[PDB]
Amino acid sequence: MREIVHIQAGQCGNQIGAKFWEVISDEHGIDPTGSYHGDSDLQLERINVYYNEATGNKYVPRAILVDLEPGTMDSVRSGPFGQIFRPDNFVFGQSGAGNNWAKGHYTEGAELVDSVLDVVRKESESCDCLQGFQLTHSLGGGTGSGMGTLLISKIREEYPDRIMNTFSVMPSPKVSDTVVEPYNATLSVHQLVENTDETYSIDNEALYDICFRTLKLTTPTYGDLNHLVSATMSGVTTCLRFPGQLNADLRKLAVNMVPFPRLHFFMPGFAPLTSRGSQQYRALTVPELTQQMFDSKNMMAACDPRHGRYLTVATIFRGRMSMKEVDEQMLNIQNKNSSYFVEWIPNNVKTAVCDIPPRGLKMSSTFIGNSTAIQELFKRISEQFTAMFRRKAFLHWYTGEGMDEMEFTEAESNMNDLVSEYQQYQDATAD
Amino acid sequence: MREIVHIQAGQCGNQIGAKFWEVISDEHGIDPTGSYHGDSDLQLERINVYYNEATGNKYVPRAILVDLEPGTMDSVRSGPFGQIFRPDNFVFGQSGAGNNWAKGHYTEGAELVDSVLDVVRKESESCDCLQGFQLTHSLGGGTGSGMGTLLISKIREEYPDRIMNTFSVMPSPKVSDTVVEPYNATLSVHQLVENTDETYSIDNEALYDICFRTLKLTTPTYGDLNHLVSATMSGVTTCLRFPGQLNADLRKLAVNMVPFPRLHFFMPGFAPLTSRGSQQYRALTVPELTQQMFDSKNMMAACDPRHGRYLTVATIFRGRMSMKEVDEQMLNIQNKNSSYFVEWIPNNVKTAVCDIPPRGLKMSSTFIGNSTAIQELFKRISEQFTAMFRRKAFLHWYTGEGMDEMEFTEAESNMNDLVSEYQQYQDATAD
Amino acid sequence: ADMEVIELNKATSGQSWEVILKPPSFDGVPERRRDPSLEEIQKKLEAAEERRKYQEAELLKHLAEKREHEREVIQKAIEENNNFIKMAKEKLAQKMESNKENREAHLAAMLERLQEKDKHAEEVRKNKELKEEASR
Amino acid sequence: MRECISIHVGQAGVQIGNACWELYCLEHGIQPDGQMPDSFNTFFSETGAGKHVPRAVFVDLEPTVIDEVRTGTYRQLFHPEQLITGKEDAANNYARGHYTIGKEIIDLVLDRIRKLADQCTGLQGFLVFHSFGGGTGSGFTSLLMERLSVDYGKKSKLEFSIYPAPQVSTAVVEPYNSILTTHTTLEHSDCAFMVDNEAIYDICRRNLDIERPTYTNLNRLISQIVSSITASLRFDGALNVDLTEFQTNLVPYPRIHFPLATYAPVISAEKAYHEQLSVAEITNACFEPANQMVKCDPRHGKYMACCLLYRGDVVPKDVNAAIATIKTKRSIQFVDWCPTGFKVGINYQPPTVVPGGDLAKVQRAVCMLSNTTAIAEAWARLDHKFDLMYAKRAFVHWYVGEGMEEGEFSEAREDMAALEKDYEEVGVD
Amino acid sequence: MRECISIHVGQAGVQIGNACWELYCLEHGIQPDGQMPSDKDDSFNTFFSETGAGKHVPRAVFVDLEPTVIDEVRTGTYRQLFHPEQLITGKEDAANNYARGHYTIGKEIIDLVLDRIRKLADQCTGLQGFLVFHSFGGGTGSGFTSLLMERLSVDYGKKSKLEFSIYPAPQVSTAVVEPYNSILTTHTTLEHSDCAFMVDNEAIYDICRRNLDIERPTYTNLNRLISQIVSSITASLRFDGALNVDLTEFQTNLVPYPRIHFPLATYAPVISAEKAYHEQLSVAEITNACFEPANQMVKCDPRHGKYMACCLLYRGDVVPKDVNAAIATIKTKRSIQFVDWCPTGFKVGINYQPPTVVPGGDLAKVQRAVCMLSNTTAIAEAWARLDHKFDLMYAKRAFVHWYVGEGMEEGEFSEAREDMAALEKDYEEVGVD
Ligand SMILES: Nc1nc2c(ncn2[C@@H]2O[C@H](COP(=O)(O)OP(=O)(O)OP(=O)(O)O)[C@@H](O)[C@H]2O)c(=O)[nH]1
Ligand SMILES: Nc1nc2c(ncn2[C@@H]2O[C@H](COP(=O)(O)OP(=O)(O)OP(=O)(O)O)[C@@H](O)[C@H]2O)c(=O)[nH]1
Ligand SMILES: Nc1nc2c(ncn2[C@@H]2O[C@H](COP(=O)(O)OP(=O)(O)O)[C@@H](O)[C@H]2O)c(=O)[nH]1
Ligand SMILES: Nc1nc2c(ncn2[C@@H]2O[C@H](COP(=O)(O)OP(=O)(O)O)[C@@H](O)[C@H]2O)c(=O)[nH]1
Ligand SMILES: [Mg+2]
Ligand SMILES: [Mg+2]
Repeated sequence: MREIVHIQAGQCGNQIGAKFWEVISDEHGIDPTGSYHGDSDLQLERINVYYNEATGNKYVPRAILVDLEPGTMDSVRSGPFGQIFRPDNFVFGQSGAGNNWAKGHYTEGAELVDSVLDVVRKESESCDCLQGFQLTHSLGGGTGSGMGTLLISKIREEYPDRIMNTFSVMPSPKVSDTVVEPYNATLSVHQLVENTDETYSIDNEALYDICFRTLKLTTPTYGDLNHLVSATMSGVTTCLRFPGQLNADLRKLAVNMVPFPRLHFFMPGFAPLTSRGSQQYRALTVPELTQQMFDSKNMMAACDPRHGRYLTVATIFRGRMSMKEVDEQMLNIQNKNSSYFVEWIPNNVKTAVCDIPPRGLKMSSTFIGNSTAIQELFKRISEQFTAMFRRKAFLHWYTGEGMDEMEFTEAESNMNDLVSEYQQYQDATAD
Repeated sequence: MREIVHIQAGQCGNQIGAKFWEVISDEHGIDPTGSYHGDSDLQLERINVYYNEATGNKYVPRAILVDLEPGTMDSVRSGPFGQIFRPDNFVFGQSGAGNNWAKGHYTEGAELVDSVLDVVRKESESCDCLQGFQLTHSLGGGTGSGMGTLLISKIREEYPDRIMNTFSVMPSPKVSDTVVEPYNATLSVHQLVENTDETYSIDNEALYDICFRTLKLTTPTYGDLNHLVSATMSGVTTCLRFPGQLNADLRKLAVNMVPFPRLHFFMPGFAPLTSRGSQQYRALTVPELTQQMFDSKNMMAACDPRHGRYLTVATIFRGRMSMKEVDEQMLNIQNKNSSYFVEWIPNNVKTAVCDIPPRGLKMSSTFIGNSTAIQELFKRISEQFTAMFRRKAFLHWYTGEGMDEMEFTEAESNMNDLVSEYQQYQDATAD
Repeated sequence: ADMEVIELNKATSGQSWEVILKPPSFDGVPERRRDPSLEEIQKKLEAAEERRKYQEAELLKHLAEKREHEREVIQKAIEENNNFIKMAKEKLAQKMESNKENREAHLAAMLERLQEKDKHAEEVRKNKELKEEASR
Repeated sequence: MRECISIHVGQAGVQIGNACWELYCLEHGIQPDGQMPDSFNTFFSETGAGKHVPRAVFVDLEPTVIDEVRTGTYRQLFHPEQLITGKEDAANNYARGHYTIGKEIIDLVLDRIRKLADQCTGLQGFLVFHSFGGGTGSGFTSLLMERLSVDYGKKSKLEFSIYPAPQVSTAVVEPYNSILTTHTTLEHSDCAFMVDNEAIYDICRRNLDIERPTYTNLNRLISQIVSSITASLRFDGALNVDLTEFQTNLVPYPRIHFPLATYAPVISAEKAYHEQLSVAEITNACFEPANQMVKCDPRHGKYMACCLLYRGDVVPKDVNAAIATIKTKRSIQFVDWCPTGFKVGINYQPPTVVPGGDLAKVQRAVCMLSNTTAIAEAWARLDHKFDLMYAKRAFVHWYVGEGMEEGEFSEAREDMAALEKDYEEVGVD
Repeated sequence: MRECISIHVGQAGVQIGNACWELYCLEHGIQPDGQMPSDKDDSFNTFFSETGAGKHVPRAVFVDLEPTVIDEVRTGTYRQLFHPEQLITGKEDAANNYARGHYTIGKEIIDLVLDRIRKLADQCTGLQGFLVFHSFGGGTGSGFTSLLMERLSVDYGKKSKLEFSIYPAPQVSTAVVEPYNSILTTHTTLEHSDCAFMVDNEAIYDICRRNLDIERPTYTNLNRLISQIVSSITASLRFDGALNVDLTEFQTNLVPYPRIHFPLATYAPVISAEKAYHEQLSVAEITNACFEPANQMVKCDPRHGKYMACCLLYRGDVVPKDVNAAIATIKTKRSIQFVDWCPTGFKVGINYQPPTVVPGGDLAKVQRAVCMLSNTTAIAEAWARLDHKFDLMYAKRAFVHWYVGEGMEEGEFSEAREDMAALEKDYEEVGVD
């Protein structure tokens, strides 16, 4: 379990993916040319997980950049770390998906898919011990959503024994690029329930609320939202990127986090919450870091964790702090809040402490929860889907691509069954 | 839609036709030799509509001069613009029709018709884009009325897809050449109802009343009457002869003016009214123009427009004036006098402004109305026809030429149906 | 105050003995077979591998079914488009021909009326000829 | 390469085409000879000699209007073969444009479009410019649209339609031609942008202080809006919207494909200092009825979709802040079944104006395209004028004479009644 | 000779192996290169073979389904001590899944491991048997060990097999599924093991915190302490001792019933190296410490149980007179309840070899030390805690799909849990009269 192959699909997928690559490169001491300039060996110990060692020196991300549109691909190349990527790894079509899942999944997407598979196969064939795949995409668009889930299915068929992991961004009317987001999201969730092993549910609703209410923004931009995402992505991947005992690989993480195959939708959390211009604050102790675990305000999914129960939790602390203090502050939270942890999964909260803090922060905490409260996210998408579907609004753009109404009914039925399944475990006593 | 072929038949037809040619030649800057001496390039832009370019710098009217007697046509050759006409285009007999419609339609007329067709075919086949035909004639005589309608029918057969337009002069006991005028007019109206697309109803009764009552001419002559006709003919043909958007061709005019095939009898009107040579000291204002043009006294048909309702109206303003003022005055007339415009034909009055005024006038207005009040003209001819027909007076003049009484009965019946049809639309409500 | 010491062994790097505080209250000492087999082990390991292989093939069969459906919707969109074309082509040709038919019919009816006017004229001409010349 | 084919039908279509292509050239720095001292390639092809030729066909049944293109300033910009004319026009009769006269030039038009599609590596579809009123704009367009559905199937077809106004109208039969073309084109068009000549006439009088607006005045203003819609396709901006995106975001049902265009700001080339209006002020102006391209009252209707196309010195933050205030406006009602409704386009290039024109130079502008049920008022006004004349069969003989049947008039009017009923049904909760 | 083969399975097994072999070489004067100054013991030959170059090579095999941990041995201080062929690694680990270690991956490296053990057994003139070191928790420690144990019973029929098993603790735990892997391995290994010395990671963690003043104990801290207890247990096999002189003698002295083969180890003294002054602790004080639950290697209460066998293993400056006096005093104040069929007593062994500590380690060097190995029915409390965690998760079938996905049947979970219930019932029945 060494190499991970990273895939970026569509606008959102590529914007958040670019941001992830620039954040982790800084943490691993890699400059925008691919050369290592760091002052530590922990930075290079597990460099192989995300980077390939190039022809003499230099480190190149094992990333595949995908879009049905050339624009975003130009925007990345022109970005801060744009030149670090393998040029042959940029796979782009010429005609977009028109914000239509059916075009990304069946038409335009299906026409570009084999070119993407060819680039992923070259990266995969090069691996000594492939862990699996990490996909960044939105669920509201056409490419990231439709083509992204098509890629998941095609990758699953060729690599059935590898782990499929996604960073999936959920749409919100508060920050939307298109009228049909509830359709594209519902059709995608159906795919993710069946085809992924682990999904980080990144909700634009939660990201907006944090920027507006907590960061006191006013009118937040994708840049503001993506700053929370990059911090979350860096936090949740810490255990994969640095030496450690806990959830050190994709399969070991899934074994600790997923008690039932379909219940693999994680609610990520993060502390401290900061804005791009907010730099310099100094504060936050071990108890303060742990207190955010149950804090709804620190969740990257618009769910209140106190509305459900935790099946499993992975907690990662970054910076120079006492493991003694962390262990007891984590034990206290569990005892004080025992009603939000299922009793039938003993010792269900795992803690890890990494010495390297993220840039800007002296101390931080990242939470990965498999909570029954995630049903609130799915209920929200389901209600928005139903308001449109009841009237068959915009349906002709999907049926025009050869889709049947039945696919819509099946997708929503599957999403409602998932909601019922979280509810079942939320109510389970054991006892 | 470029070329118009003009035909003038009989005394009246040739006298009014000669007058039209001299008036428009002056407006287009053409001297009596055919050479262009004008300026304002607007004079030549649509010169092709009525004139042929005569190899050399000459312009020759596309006019065919027809009569069963040489008299009027020797008088035309000797007239002001007499030498401008093509000599081969003069088609004449020696017999005469003796103010008998049957002689013009069946006997003498039928014997000269093929010579006329010979000359019209040559002019028509020379056309790049033939609009159709314009005939000038009287309805009271024998040649213009009988032979003229025979020509309409023969031309209709060979050119069924072309527009057939006439300037038809209605008889009046006030001017009168015979007792038989009601017969010749009724037999001709029957032909016009079936075979023309558009007819300008030029009433000698109205022309006489204008000369006597308005112009204060105790004993009006044909010269006095023909001066009102030439002004009317120049006015109603302005849109065909100069560049413009509205009723710029024979078909577009018919489409805007004729809502029902048989109701194609126009009531022309004019302002201001003048006698010959007399000019001027005071030019009318736009508001004056737009009132006068809709007044009984200014109608070339002896009908009161306030006795009926307008189906459609084409209004043409000539001279240097404000289009704003014209538009504002034209809208006011319609709102103030809404009861004289049918409600069920929206935006039924169209306005055009030509910068070139007619000679003698600084400003003028021409009115082309399809009014249900025209039934007064037909009722007048019908009452005079019936007073004679009831007694079978002068009937052997027609039966002697091979005609049957039935033709009289049929013609009368058709004219009364036309009266009933105008009455039907006059009474029609929007609801 | 009692205790029994029974010497056991004495070696170079050690000494051993037994201490008995109390004899067993109860007497008569404490009052295996598998073996297993290589064939049995192999049979169970192989049975487990076949369960693992059956399920991997089942997932693959399901993924293959989604692939067939993907070809079907692409095919559906092709068929709907071809049909659209077909219908539009026939709807238009029926319209263009019906209009040709009505237009030629209208032009024939009108040309027939003008032709009848010609028949009536030579007929009128025949009547005058019988009135003229005769008596004259 | 994401190419769009523009088709200009009849006088209105051709004349607006002149205004659009004159403006596109100004926006891309293309001289009237096609020479240039990237995105525009979606609208202009290139020759080995370095000349940039519009991906467009100009059609008219009469040669007058197109002869001015062949003789004018932009003669040489177009190859002679893309400027198609017949001899006789359709004489304000839909039946002549569609059958009688149109049938003589249709194959020639299709052949030229085929030759243009042949130079496309990724054809998006067609932009069809025409009036509802004229015999060519109505009859020939309907014929063209049906034939394009045969030759290209479901390839996108979008319209820029000139809705008639009595103040500039040339024919009494314009409501008949409007209804006949709407009925026949309905199933062949994907999205149509109606431009009410009275709304334009009134903006020109009010905002531009023009006493008697002419076609040049009207067309220059229209061209500005059309350039806003095509700006996203002809440039690579901060946020782009292609032909497919326009369709997806603006049309909820196949028949309900008539978005309302609203443009802001429209200021006279004489005066301030207008006070470089902010993104908020220009956005707010979009929901005010005076700036609309079609006369109707959106306060009496419900929005189903809003596409906002910004151009010039505009930042995403300002746009979202401005949209957030629209979201708080109780007076701007969206339907039940639309969880959002917004779609944003942003381009770098400020609106360029024609040297000598009536419009003032602004730092930022916006065109909003909104699918409101209020647009049905425009169909109702047209249907009423149709009914008044049709009840008496006034002018019907002109169409029947060309081989049309009264049954078609009934079929066309019934389709319009269903369209009216459709706007009613879609707005309920 | 009387040779013993040590097998180190998974991370825990390999890491404890490092600590044990570092200490053994420290007790026998073997340098990390395998060199040892010849001087007139020679029992050390039971654990170390000799090469033609005069090097002393451990009679051990290190196995892991992943290379990281063993790569540190291949690269570290003791890299010249082991031959490359006795350090076996696969590529992918068992991902904390017993099924993966036993059925999927394990199956690929088993023959290679057996072949290497067979090559070590061929160098033996009197093979006593095997010492198997592994965790209950990991997929390799659990799954691969039970696979290995079954095969060894086939290839070596009779031969003794003893275990050093790492019982899971939440404070150092890496997987939620550790109770499942614990029960599955216990069920499968039960009939193949002769004697197992369980090492509860919480007990070690707690001794390190108390006795050694280590705020947050690491694996090195835990392993060094574990290595002291292993050293006490193996000393009479590696030196000319008198008690537990052969592997068979562990079953004889400590295991009267085949399934009841889990003795409790209690070690004393455990003293911080940075203490001060001190001491020195007497035979009485160290013997008293053997009857203190705080010094146990497994958390349980012997007061709630009955002894069926007790061994006291002394090391260093210890005299029989002091030992007997110390036992006599304890019998007065404490019950020390034995079962009816066993005598109340002790088999005592003194190994004169001094307790040895790792140079810069946490443990102080002591003159006297003792390890008590007792077979008490109280050890069943450790199985009960494990069984309870198993039941809570199993009742909902939580994480079961991970095992089933690897080709394991759900019925195996029921079979394993039923065997544990019988084991619990066996400890109950054994202590009745
Ligand atoms: N905005 C605008 N409208 C125009 C223009 N030209 C004509 N129209 C409008 O379009 C309608 C007239 O139809 P046209 O496009 O001129 O006629 P056409 O398509 O050429 O068809 P035919 O001439 O009958 O063969 C009326 O509503 C006019 O006001 C123009 O340049 N700009
Ligand atoms: N005392 C001690 N316990 C350890 C050590 N390493 C791991 N463990 C414990 O063993 C369990 C984890 O099992 P491991 O041995 O690490 O895993 P493994 O046998 O390699 O199996 P996989 O990694 O799943 O293939 C947890 O209870 C750990 O606390 C160690 O060095 N010392
Ligand atoms: N957090 C975040 N969301 C984004 C970003 N860009 C687009 N989105 C969201 O993504 C969805 C649109 O998907 P998008 O990626 O633009 O379409 P695609 O390119 O066809 O995949 C909507 O829910 C947008 O709010 C981004 O940079 N960050
Ligand atoms: N306005 C006008 N009417 C005329 C003129 N000449 C004759 N008429 C009228 O024409 C009718 C006689 O027709 P006429 O043309 O002379 O007979 P034709 O030569 O057989 O066709 C009577 O109503 C006359 O009043 C004329 O020059 N001007
Ligand atoms: Mg035209
Ligand atoms: Mg391991």
